[PDB]
Amino acid sequence: EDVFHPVRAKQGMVASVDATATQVGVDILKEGGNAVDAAVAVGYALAVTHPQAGNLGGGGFMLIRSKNGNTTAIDFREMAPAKATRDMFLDDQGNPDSKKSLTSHLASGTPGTVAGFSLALDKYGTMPLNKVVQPAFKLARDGFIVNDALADDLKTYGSEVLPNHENSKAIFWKEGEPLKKGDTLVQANLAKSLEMIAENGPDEFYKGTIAEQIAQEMQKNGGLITKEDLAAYKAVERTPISGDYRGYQVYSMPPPSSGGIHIVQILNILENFDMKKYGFGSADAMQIMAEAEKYAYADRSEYLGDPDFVKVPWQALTNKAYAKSIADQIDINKAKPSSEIRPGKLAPYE
Amino acid sequence: TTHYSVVDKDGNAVAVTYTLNTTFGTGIVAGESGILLNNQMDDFSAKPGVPNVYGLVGGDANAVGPNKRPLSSMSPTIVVKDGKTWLVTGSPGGSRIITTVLQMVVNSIDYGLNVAEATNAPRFHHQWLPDELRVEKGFSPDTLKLLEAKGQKVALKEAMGSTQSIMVGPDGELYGASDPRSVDDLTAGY
Ligand SMILES: *[C@](=O)([C]=[N+]=[N-])O[C][C]([N])C([O])=O
Repeated sequence: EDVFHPVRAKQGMVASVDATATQVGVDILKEGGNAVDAAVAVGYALAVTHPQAGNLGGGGFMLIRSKNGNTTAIDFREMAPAKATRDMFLDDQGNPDSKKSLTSHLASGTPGTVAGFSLALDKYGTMPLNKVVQPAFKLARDGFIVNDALADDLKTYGSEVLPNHENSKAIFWKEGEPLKKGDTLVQANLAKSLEMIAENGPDEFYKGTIAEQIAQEMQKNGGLITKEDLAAYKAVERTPISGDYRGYQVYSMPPPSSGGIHIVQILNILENFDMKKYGFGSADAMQIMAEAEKYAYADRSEYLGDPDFVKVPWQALTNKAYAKSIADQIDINKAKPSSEIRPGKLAPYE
Repeated sequence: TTHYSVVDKDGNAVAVTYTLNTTFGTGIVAGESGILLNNQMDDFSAKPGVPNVYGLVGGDANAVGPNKRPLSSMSPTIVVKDGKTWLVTGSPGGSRIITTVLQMVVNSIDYGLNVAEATNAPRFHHQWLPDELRVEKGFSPDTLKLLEAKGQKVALKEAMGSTQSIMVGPDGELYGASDPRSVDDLTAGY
C-alpha cells in the first residue's frame, strides 16, 4: 500500500547520518543506557566517523523529553571570543570578508559540544562520561573504512580547506590526495584527546591539555580563542519554545536558535488553512506555505539574537492573533514580493 | 550540519543538531589535538544588511559581540500527540533547517504520511531573501506552472536537508526513517 516503509523496532531506536555512529547508539541502548546516554555516545562517535559535521570543536542544540513529559533544551552553542569585536570581519573598505569569517583562525567560536554533552549526561544521563566516549575512542585509535559519503565530502569540500593546514592535511590527505573510499582513517591525536576527556572529564577540553592546544593554535595564527575563553564557556539549559498545531504540541529550540520560534510561527499561520484539503504536492498547499514562510524569515532578521544579550519578542512572534493577522495577508491565487514584506508590527501582541 | 534522534525502551527521547557550520568548518585542526575547528562566527551578521554563507541577514540583534552566541537555525524538534512523544526529528541545512522540519511536521499531521513517506517526499523553501521559491526535483511540471503563474519564481536546486527521524506508535512501537538525500546513513533499533 505504501511506497515507502519505516524501519521498525520494538524497544529502542537511533537515527543518524552515519551507520557506525547509529550502531554505537544502539549498542549503548542495549547495554541499558537511556536516550541521553545513547545520544552522547552517538555524538562522540560522529566526532570521529563524520568529521564533516560531527565534532568536539563545534557546537549545537539538544532537545530532551523524558518519559514523564518533562521537556527541556540544552544550548551548547559556541561563544564568540572575549576579544571578538563587531567589525572584526570587515576589510579596509569596511566590507565583510567571507574568507576571514569562514577560513581564517578568526572564524572560530569557543566550542560548546563537550560542555553541552556533559551537562546533559550528568543531569539527564545514567552512564559515566568514560563509558559513552569509549566507542568513539576505539574508532579514532583503530580507525575505520572511508565510505562514499566521507570520500565524496573530502574531495568536494575538504579539498578547499584541509590541505591548506599542515596538521589537517597530515590526517585527512594521503599521497597528495583526499582519502578515497576504501582507505582507512586513523586519528591518533583525536584518540588521545578523547582518551583524556574520558579520564579528566570535560575540563580536559576547557582547561586541560586540549585547551592549551586550542589556545596555542589560535595565538600562533591570529586567532582569538584564549584559555580564559575556554574556561569561561558554559552550556545553558533553556526553556523550549513550543506551540499547538491542530491538537498536537510542538517543541523546538528557543534562542540563540531561531529554529523553534519560526517553526511555531509558521504552523500558527498554516493552522488557519485546511491544508489537508489541498493535499501534498498541490498547487495551493505550496502557495500558502511559501508565503507564510516569508514573514517568518523577515522577523528572523530583526528579532532574533542571543537572549542573554537581546530581548526576543517570542511571545508576540508565537502569538496566534499575530499569526492570524499574517494569514489574512495571504492570497491563494497571487503572491507578494519579498520587497513588500517587512518585520511585522508586534505592538498589539506584546 | 548533522542531526540525529534517539528514543529508548522507556520512551525517553533526545533530538540533537550540532555542527562545525560549513563542511569540515575552517578545515583547521587545533594543534596536535586532532580536533577540527568550526567557522560558526559566520552565523553572526558581519555587517547589518549583508547576508552570510546561507543568505541569512541580521542587524544589531545578531551582530558580532564578545562572549555572544551567534544566531542559529538548527531545530531539533519533538511533536506530541495525545500527550505522548510522537515525532522526533530535525535536519541540517542552515537556513533551510526551518522549512525542512516544518514539512516533516505538516506531512505527518496534515497529510497523514508515515515517517518514511514524510521523509522521502520532495521539499520546497522560501527564506524571503533571496526572493525565490527554491525547490527540489520531484514536483510535477504542471503544479510548477501554477506557482510561476500564481506569481512565484520557482528555482530548482540542490537537495535540501538530511532528516533522521523516529515516530512513536501509541503502543510504544518505534518507526524510523533516514533521509534518501544522505548516503551511508542509518536508522536502526532493536
Ligand atoms: C549546517 O546545516 C551545516 N551546513 N551547510 O549549518 C547550520 C547552521 N550553522 C546553523 O543554522 O546553525
